Amino acid sequence: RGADFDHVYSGVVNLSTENIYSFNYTSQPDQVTAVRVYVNSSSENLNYPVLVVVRQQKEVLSWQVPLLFQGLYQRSYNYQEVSRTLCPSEATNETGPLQQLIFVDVASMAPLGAQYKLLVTKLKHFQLRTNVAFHFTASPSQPQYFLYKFPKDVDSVIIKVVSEMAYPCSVVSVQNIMCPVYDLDHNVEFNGVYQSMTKKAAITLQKKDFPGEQFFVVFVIKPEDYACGGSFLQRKKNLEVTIVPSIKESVYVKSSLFSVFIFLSFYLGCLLVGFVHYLRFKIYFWNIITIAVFYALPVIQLVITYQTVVNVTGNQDICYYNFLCAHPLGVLSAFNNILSNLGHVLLGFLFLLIVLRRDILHRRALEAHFGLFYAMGIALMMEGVLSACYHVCPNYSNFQFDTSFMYMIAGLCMLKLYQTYASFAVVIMVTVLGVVFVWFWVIFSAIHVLASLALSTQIYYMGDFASYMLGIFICNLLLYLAFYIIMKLRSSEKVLPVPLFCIVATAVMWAAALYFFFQNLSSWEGTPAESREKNRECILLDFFDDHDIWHFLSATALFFSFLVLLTLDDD
Amino acid sequence: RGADFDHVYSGVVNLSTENIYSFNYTSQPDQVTAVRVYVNSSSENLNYPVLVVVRQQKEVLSWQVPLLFQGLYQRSYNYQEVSRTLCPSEATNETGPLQQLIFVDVASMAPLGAQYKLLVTKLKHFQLRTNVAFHFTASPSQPQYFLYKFPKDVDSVIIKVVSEMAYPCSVVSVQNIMCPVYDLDHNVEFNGVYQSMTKKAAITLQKKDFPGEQFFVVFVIKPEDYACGGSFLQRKKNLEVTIVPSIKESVYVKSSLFSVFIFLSFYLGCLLVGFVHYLRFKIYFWNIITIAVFYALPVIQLVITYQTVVNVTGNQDICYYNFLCAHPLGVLSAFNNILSNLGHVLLGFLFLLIVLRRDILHRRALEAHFGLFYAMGIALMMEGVLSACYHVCPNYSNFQFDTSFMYMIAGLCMLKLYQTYASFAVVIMVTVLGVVFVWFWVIFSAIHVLASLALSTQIYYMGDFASYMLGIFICNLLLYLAFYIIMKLRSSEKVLPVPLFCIVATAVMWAAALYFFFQNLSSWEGTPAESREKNRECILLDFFDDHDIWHFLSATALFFSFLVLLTLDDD
Ligand SMILES: *[C@@H]1O[C@H](CO)[C@@H](O[C@@H]2O[C@H](CO)[C@@H](O[C@@H]3O[C@H](CO)[C@@H](O)[C@H](O)[C@@H]3O)[C@H](O)[C@H]2NC(C)=O)[C@H](O)[C@H]1NC(C)=O
Ligand SMILES: *[C@@H]1O[C@H](CO)[C@@H](O[C@@H]2O[C@H](CO)[C@@H](O[C@@H]3O[C@H](CO)[C@@H](O)[C@H](O)[C@@H]3O)[C@H](O)[C@H]2NC(C)=O)[C@H](O)[C@H]1NC(C)=O
Ligand SMILES: *[C@@H]1O[C@H](CO)[C@@H](O[C@@H]2O[C@H](CO)[C@@H](O[C@@H]3O[C@H](CO)[C@@H](O)[C@H](O)[C@@H]3O)[C@H](O)[C@H]2NC(C)=O)[C@H](O)[C@H]1NC(C)=O
Ligand SMILES: *[C@@H]1O[C@H](CO)[C@@H](O[C@@H]2O[C@H](CO)[C@@H](O[C@@H]3O[C@H](CO)[C@@H](O)[C@H](O)[C@@H]3O)[C@H](O)[C@H]2NC(C)=O)[C@H](O)[C@H]1NC(C)=O
Ligand SMILES: *[C@@H]1O[C@H](CO)[C@@H](O[C@@H]2O[C@H](CO)[C@@H](O)[C@H](O)[C@H]2NC(C)=O)[C@H](O)[C@H]1NC(C)=O
Ligand SMILES: *[C@@H]1O[C@H](CO)[C@@H](O[C@@H]2O[C@H](CO)[C@@H](O)[C@H](O)[C@H]2NC(C)=O)[C@H](O)[C@H]1NC(C)=O
Ligand SMILES: *[C@@H]1O[C@H](CO)[C@@H](O[C@@H]2O[C@H](CO)[C@@H](O)[C@H](O)[C@H]2NC(C)=O)[C@H](O)[C@H]1NC(C)=O
Ligand SMILES: *[C@@H]1O[C@H](CO)[C@@H](O[C@@H]2O[C@H](CO)[C@@H](O)[C@H](O)[C@H]2NC(C)=O)[C@H](O)[C@H]1NC(C)=O
Ligand SMILES: [Zn+2]
Ligand SMILES: [Zn+2]
Repeated sequence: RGADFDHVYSGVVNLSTENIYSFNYTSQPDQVTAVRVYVNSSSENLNYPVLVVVRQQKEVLSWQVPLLFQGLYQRSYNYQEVSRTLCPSEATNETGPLQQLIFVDVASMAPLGAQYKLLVTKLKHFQLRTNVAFHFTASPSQPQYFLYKFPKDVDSVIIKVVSEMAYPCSVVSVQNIMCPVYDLDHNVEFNGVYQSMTKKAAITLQKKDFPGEQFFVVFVIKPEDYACGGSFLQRKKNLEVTIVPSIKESVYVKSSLFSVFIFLSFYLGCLLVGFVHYLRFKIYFWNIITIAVFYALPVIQLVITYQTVVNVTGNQDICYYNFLCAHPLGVLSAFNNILSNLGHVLLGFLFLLIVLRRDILHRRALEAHFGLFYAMGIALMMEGVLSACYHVCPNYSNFQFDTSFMYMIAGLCMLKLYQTYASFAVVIMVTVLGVVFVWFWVIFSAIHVLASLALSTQIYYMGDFASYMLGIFICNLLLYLAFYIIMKLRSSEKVLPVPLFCIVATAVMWAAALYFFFQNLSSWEGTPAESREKNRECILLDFFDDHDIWHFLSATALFFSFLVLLTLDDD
Repeated sequence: RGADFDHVYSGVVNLSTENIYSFNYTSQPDQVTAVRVYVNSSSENLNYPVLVVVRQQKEVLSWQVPLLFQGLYQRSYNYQEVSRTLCPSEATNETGPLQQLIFVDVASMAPLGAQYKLLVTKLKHFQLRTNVAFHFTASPSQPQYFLYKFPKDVDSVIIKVVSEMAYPCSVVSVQNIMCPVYDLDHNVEFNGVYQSMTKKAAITLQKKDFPGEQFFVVFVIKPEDYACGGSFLQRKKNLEVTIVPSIKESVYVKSSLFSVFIFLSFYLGCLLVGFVHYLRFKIYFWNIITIAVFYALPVIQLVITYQTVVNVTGNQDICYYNFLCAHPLGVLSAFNNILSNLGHVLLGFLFLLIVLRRDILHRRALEAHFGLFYAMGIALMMEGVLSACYHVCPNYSNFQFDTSFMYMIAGLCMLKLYQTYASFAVVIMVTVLGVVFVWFWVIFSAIHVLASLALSTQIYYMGDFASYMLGIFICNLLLYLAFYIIMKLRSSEKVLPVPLFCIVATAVMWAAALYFFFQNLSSWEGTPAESREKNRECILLDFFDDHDIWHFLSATALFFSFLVLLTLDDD
């Protein structure tokens, strides 16, 4: 039967009859066209569904209406409206216009008869445009996919998908041109890069991965929200896809020089105040760096295999990146998260150089206190190193390594103190019970405030859970630095200007750094799709987000606070 | 057109014609029947394939002949013979016999005509039997699957699949009864437990996971061997599946008592030789166990998430178990690999008790050497602990943690020695270059023999890469123990019988343990399917394989060698 596009054909089919519709159209040698088939079925006899077969020249598609989805815990769903977009065949200049035939066979084995409505339309918005937002609606029975063609100048693009509602849970996938196109829930993650989303998604692609310099962007809606962060007629989802070009290679070399020349200006400070003085005229140390080298050896090998699993598969749900500001460089998918830790490592070498100069000049004056300062600058290096391997592929498992090492350092430091205790030990053991799981949480914060009071009093007599350590790192040291400002003012002592600049710089840097610490852009505490809802763009030279600025400012704030403790003893 | 089973129908189809065959049969209320459809296509015009649609009452299947597979690096394959087994509908006593209809629509859009051969048979060997080997042949275009029904007494089964040839690479999957059955390469790993095999495979199932107490065993042949350990008309594979019942709960409690009462008999030895004597009438220590606790904290959390990823998915290719002797217990998939390390931990507590008794009696005699012996017994505990967390889910990543810690211990021990060197340092750095990659390998073994000679000479003056450390652990200590046997014999010294029994027990235990060490049953150095080829059955009470016996004997051999070093100084 000859049939026309954009016309709703209705009919009744049963065991003896079988309706066959023939659709005839042509494809232009430059324009690319796609055909979408809509089938309805008002008959709710689930034992006798409507079987629809779509035949092309090189492909056959088949589905049953109403669609059935087997949910978890013995749940089933029906979908009376099923839609599908056929795989387009692109005509070139070498072939000219191409005539194409589509046969749509609608049949059923019902004894009485099943009603159905068939509508076949052409898609006028199949091809996506650069920097143009496109709005569309998808459904678990009605998947959608579109085509993007790479321009000649553009070498890498970012696909930004944004939705205003969290549910239903969706899947965005990028696939090749060659038919078939896997747009069903059981084969969408078979090949190509894919992501899971609730509100936001971001996929970064390169031109060299696709031989035709084009790809399909497949949008599949899941029938249940168990894979995302949730549970449980139609689950219609409104989406908005925008494809933007990535930054050029000049932004890479401009931001790399900013991350070096800022912290090399700190090296100019020591060589400038060392010129003022010209114008004014071990085994236990080596023991703490073999532990750090042998601790850091498996965690580099752990996250390298995490990165290569992501690269050779399409599973971008393993690493918890900030995908809106993840700029790749070769194997690394987020080079900006590694580059901002370079200044954190380097600045510790300046502090180790400063305490070396103080130790040699004290030993030279001895011819005519400095031990833990070496370990304080060593921990500045290794945490910047461990943050770099954490940011190769951030995950729930990798966070239990870069913080546990620092906890171990604190433990060994207490042993040295004891050489010249239980309330701090329950604190380490209460927080691992919260990993397992009203009575627990009222003492979870009660012992943390008591231990914060039990750190400040012992220093006074000597005169996530990592954020809770960082909570007391700001709170107790603010009073601990302020204890000798009022003690030296009351006694016969004066504050030199060189500590005075370092005290006021430590206060303003920790005020600025703690603001950027609370701007969480990702979280492994929930599902990977829930982590993507908090992603944000780059706010520094289109290369650094809020968390990468925190890596810069906490490097300065740790350095200036450590320089305060080296000073204030010149009287 | 009415058609009969077991008859090869041939025909020519083109654009105008479309052959439709109707197949009519009945299903018995106790016997379960399955229908297999074979389609050939001798026409090699790839632009106009033969499109076959199989319609049932509740399901529609469609495929094109010849089948096309898109390989890696732009490779394509054709398959002129395509076979498929339709999803069976089981008739019960409540429904009686059921009449069923199958329509097979064969069509093509070729202008001239395409030849095809259709054959539809019933399967007389669809249901599998317990403890009965079944032989069958599969192909990438001809997947096969069978049905197993759980007996009332059996609560858990093991599916043992064995093939005589490594290639082609195959996939074995276990799925639910409910249609559709995913037997294609793009959806076989969508749900249910699946495994990848080349020669052997073993899937362990429980009755409580399947609500119908039955399952489908799907066999899918991959078109390429890149997922397995290899590369690159038909790729026919001969397989053999046997379903065996698992061991009862009595074997669990019998083998658990064997692992305890053997090593508790070692505790009876100290309480027996302590009765003979009745008838004859710190801070640095605490520093080494906080490093071990903080090192062991993330690796338990690393492998627990590895186990839960395996459990909630079907991916059994992550953990490198010995699947022929992997006995689950709750969350753990291989409980026998955890249980054999219990005696390795416990036996170290006896050695720590022995050196405590020697230290107290020496201190009591002081009123009227023992430091590293505490650390030697501590490393006996922690390596048995670290082998247990390694065997929760063995992997390439987890091996770089349980060996690196021991390497770190050796490093810190050298610091104590230095307190009272470069050739040992290149050895640690050469072996990590072999992870990256003729000139390298001739010095890889040359520096290892030289360093083995450079360990023995320094002790003489005081009077995988983990297997290479274990290579010198046997070789250098054999001469190092033999150095004072000939020295005491030449000088005026006699060997007491209590060391003498311990020397001859150390030699026979290390001879027995090294035999079981070289029986490798798994290897993460290759693909997961290549690791499964070396799996073996349990050789000790149907609960312990060769590697679990190695955990028993090396625990005794380390204990008796450590007891030798405590003795031989009574003169
Ligand atoms: C496939 O064939 C078509 C048909 O010739 C090609 O389209 C043609 O492309 C050229 C190159 O850009 C166009 O010439 C340009 O025309 C504009 C005015 O439209 C003029 O301002 C430029 O200076 C230039 O001369 C040409 O107009 C265009 N033809 C049509 C009908 O639009 C197409 O490029 C071919 N594609 C491939 C991949 O070979
Ligand atoms: C299959 O059944 C569905 C659901 O009954 C049909 O979708 C419905 O289509 C009509 C006409 O396209 C929509 O009516 C229009 O709605 C808009 C927005 O409310 C309104 O501005 C218009 O004046 C008009 O009333 C209707 O909303 C829509 N229903 C839903 C739930 O989306 C569909 O057309 C049927 N046929 C096929 C081939 O899918
Ligand atoms: C579905 O209906 C069939 C038909 O009745 C049931 O098969 C029947 O099962 C009973 C129970 O085992 C059989 O009785 C046994 O017969 C053997 C001799 O064959 C005798 O030695 C035993 O002592 C016992 O009496 C009965 O023979 C068998 N009928 C036939 C025709 O084989 C079947 O159990 C029903 N299934 C369900 C799930 O209800
Ligand atoms: C589609 O084409 C294939 C391949 O041409 C056909 O398979 C062939 O089937 C014949 C008859 O079943 C087999 O011949 C028999 O071979 C055995 C073992 O060599 C021999 O003992 C017998 O005397 C007989 O000659 C033939 O081996 C087999 N070819 C292959 C490669 O397996 C198939 O029958 C065709 N039709 C369908 C519906 O699949
Ligand atoms: C449903 O099946 C019935 C028979 O099972 C068929 O009804 C026929 O409809 C055609 C025209 O639509 C006429 O020949 C008669 O009204 C019916 N013939 C017979 C022999 O029953 C038909 O296949 C289906 N009915 C529909 C679509 O209305
Ligand atoms: C699809 O429609 C086109 C018309 O748009 C048909 O093309 C016609 O074909 C006949 C015979 O081949 C010619 O005599 C006409 O001149 C063609 N029309 C045009 C506008 O070129 C085409 O045949 C149709 N497809 C099928 C399968 O019938
Ligand atoms: C291939 O297509 C041709 C037409 O394109 C058809 O050949 C017809 O075959 C039938 C019987 O097989 C007879 O009516 C004539 O021999 C042909 N008729 C016409 C109008 O050409 C047929 O569809 C196919 N040929 C086969 C299967 O042999
Ligand atoms: C499939 O075959 C069976 C026979 O094995 C057909 O059953 C017959 O149905 C007619 C009318 O319904 C009865 O008069 C006969 O007595 C039945 N035969 C038997 C042996 O019971 C059945 O109709 C066939 N299916 C179809 C769709 O025609
Ligand atoms: Zn960070
Ligand atoms: Zn082991």
